[PDB]
Amino acid sequence: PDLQMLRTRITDTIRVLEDFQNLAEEGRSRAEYTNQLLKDICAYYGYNEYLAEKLLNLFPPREAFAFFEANETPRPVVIRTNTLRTHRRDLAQALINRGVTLEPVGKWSKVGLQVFDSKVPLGATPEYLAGHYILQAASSFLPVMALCPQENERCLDMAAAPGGKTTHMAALMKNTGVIFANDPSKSRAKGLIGNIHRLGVRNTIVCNYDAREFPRVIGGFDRVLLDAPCSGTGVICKDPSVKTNRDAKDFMQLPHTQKQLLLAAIDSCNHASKTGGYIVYSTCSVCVEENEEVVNYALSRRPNVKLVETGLPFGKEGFTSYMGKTFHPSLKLTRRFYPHLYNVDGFFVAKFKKIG
Amino acid sequence: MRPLTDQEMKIVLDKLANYMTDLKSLIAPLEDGDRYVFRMQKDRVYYVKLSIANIATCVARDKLLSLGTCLGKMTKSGKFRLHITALPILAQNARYKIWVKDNGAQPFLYGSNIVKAHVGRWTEDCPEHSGCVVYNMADIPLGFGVTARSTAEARRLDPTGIVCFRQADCGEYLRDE
Amino acid sequence: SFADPEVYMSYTPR
Amino acid sequence: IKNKRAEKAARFSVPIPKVRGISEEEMFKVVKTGKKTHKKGWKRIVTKPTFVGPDFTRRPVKYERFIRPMGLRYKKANVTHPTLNVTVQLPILSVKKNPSNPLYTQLGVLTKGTIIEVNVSDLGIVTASGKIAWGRYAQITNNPENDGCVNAVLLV
Amino acid sequence: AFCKQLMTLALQVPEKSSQAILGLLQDVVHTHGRKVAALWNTEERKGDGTYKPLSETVEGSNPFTTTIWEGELLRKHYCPKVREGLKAMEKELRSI
RNA sequence: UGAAGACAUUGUCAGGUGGGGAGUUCCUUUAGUCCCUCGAAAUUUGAGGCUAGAGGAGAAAAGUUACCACAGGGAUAACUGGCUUGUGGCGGCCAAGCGUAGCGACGUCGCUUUUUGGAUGCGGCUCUUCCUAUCAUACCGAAGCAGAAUUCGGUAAGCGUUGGAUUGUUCACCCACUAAUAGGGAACGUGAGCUGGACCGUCGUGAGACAGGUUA
RNA sequence: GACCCUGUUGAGCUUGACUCUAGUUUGACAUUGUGAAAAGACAUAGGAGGUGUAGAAUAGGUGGGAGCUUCGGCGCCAGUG
Repeated sequence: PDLQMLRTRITDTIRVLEDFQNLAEEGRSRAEYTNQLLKDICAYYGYNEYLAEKLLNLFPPREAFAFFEANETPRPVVIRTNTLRTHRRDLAQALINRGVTLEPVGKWSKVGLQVFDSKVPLGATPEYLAGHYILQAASSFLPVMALCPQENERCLDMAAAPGGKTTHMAALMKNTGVIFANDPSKSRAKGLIGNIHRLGVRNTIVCNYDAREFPRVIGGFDRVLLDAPCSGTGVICKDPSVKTNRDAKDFMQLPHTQKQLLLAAIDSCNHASKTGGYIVYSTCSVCVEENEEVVNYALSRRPNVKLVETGLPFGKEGFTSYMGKTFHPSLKLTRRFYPHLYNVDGFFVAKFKKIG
Repeated sequence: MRPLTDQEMKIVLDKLANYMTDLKSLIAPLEDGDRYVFRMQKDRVYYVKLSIANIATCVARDKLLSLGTCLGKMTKSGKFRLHITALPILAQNARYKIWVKDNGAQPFLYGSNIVKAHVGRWTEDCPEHSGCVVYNMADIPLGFGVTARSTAEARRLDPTGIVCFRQADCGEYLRDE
Repeated sequence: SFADPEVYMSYTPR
Repeated sequence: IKNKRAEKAARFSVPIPKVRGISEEEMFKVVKTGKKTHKKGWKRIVTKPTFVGPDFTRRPVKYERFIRPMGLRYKKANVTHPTLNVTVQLPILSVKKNPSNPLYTQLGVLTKGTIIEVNVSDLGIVTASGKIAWGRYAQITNNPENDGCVNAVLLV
Repeated sequence: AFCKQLMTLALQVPEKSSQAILGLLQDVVHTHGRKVAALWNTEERKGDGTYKPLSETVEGSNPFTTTIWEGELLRKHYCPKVREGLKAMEKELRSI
């Protein structure tokens, strides 16, 4: 039908839901109004009923509208400067002299810059070719800041296929220590090794493993990062398949794998660590079935681990309760990011300390 | 993974000494009683910490894909060739080094040979076919190669004349993407 | 209006 | 399909750093300025229409001297769905098999009867599991070298 | 590397020897400058490696991964002469 | 007899890797009973388990490629010559027929394609003659062609048929005259005239160099 | 110009048995005592608590329950879940 008419119906329905008690109909109910909104938004934004209903259930009407706008809108171009090669000011000065529009992403990061437009390809700059910066997203900035690594540590990245998080870790460990970068994909492991060598990381071990096998393989890591595979509900702009290709069986399969991966990470980290016993669970999904369900599972089936403060600038507290499921009260510490609040992909981070 | 044999070590060190001055610096022990060793996975040589090699021993041979810094590949005929991945170590210990301007740095990054029209600084007393690491005007390690002529010949050479032969450049990171 | 005034990444300079 | 495209491109379009790399002709001219002695016939131009994908890519030395011009590159094809009888313009995702030459299918040469990967998202094809297809096989069934357009029939 | 070790020596040598070393570094910073300004600006400190004081080789000791901190002790050194020596050296560092 | 110190060192099991030493000749997919275990969610799933097909003499090296570089060999050695011009390609529907499913024109529909108005990387000038695919001049047919000025088309080669700007040159556009300031051929040498390298040798080869020699 | 092949080289792909084991490496336990100072989990007896969205409202959860009595306010029923 007419997409302008569909949007007009969406706006009218949001207003009706805002002022249902005052502005209503003769006998039509709030359930009917929400059904009209759901059908309209599925027909306009090209979502399926299942995922659209989860997103509408998670957000209030107006905030849901903003969330869907943000999902339809491409996120900004951000570059992480390599501390192992240069620093932000010199890199920005060189890129500005080369003809690109650069400025710091904010006060939360000291090692990142935003590009407003360019005159030359940013992947073709001599600085990039020498490994002075990497094209990366703020959502991937956050997990390393949560798992700030120290020098001379042994760390395990359980899904490091792109390589940005691994290179961030090695920059903060100042090319000291050992990093175990794992990928289940060899074709993407090619690009991972390429980024590692371009950015100049000498403390890495690239392995092709299912991440559930690490307590068997080596285990005992000082710090563990788990960017779990997920639905991709926070990266809808980059992968528009999520809108119509995520249903009940998928949302049952993925969380089970996430549970097993988090349990493997917990078992692979060690308790008696002289410098850190931290596991960071991370994902780019906003769905509850993929968020804080895994954390409640972890806290309920290994009591030898506890949630700690993320030490992280921004975000909202996680959901202590939801549609019937009551969670462990500590999940308010886990923090959550949305594209419309913060112009960063929908993201979720959680920090664990082992105690036994 | 396995250590290098005597002939393999001799060949690798021959190339590395062709491009560098000090190599006891590369094999020298460090403060924590650790040293850099040489490893071979498939047909590629890897410059690694001994501690990293020992801790990576637990990884299966068919599932280990990288380790430390990839220094090059041993060819089918038993000949070692360096890589832009091996550029950094050449940068710490380069014997001969040649600087180029931006108008020659971009061509080199595209995969061309250095020209004295691109050169902006020389290394004094450089033999005809030696080992020169190519930098830009910001001392940024850009590549490596063998120069075509001596310093005097390059100075008296035509401004449009080949001075260095390209073997590796930083644009191969856009190959393996 | 759902935009944190301190650290929301803008699309345009400044 | 066109109305959906117009809505998205008219009211979900936002300023984004949008640039492109240089062409292989420019790269070849630069490396030739770098290399004086021109071996005779070192440049063979691919004179057939091609699909590439990315813009500033560095090719392996195996193929580094194959030059595919901008005038011959193609990005979209007129793809016909037979059962849902309709032809739409769709982007080309990849080149799967040129039945004339493995070198052609490596280079992305588009000839008659050539299997390519096409984005079929706009069609809204529902799969058996209930999902929307994001890529299908389509056979080029015209002579793109003689016709300044690429015509494909979708194998569904 | 020599600048860093010479600052340590200037901390730990008699007054006139210290003043001599400090003047030598004054002249070194005047002559070279930008090559060693990163040793005093901490935001240009290199992040690839850790400084190794007890190194066997000059290159083995990563000198650009540390910062010149010796001023906060040599400024309260008891010798007015070395005090204006630091003052002039820092003046050149600022006037680079 | 003295020093350090409940840390080292050491030992036992469970495992990971093992291109090294000694000895000998496991996972993945397919179909099935809805037969069993583990994990998850509660009103259903994932991984294993079973039946039997398909994948993975042995650290010396081996196989392979319409790919690259060098060297070499074989074939081919010019090429168009009742050639060329104004109307796209692809898929569906219709379709006299041929045929007894297959080939199928003219149309029509879908894509290219829509609801508000620089390209180019041998050129230029003079003269002879010819062609018409005619810019002008002559005569006609049609057009809301009132008049004037025109537009499209037809017969016509009798007679005439530029300059400027810009550009490396040309064209387009744009600007001045002018009745108008058309396009081409002279036949693989675009009528006549004028003007604006490859062989050897040596040294290297991740690659070239030689006031080295010879040669049409 | 271009096509096919051969040799050497480069780039890429595949193969290169099985069983123990050196080496290397992860985890658990043991020698092994005396104290002191903190931390976590077990033992009770108590005290205080539960704010995603919508809902009047800060809804641990489950159970019965149509009527509850400091005898006037509540229920139920309506919503909203």
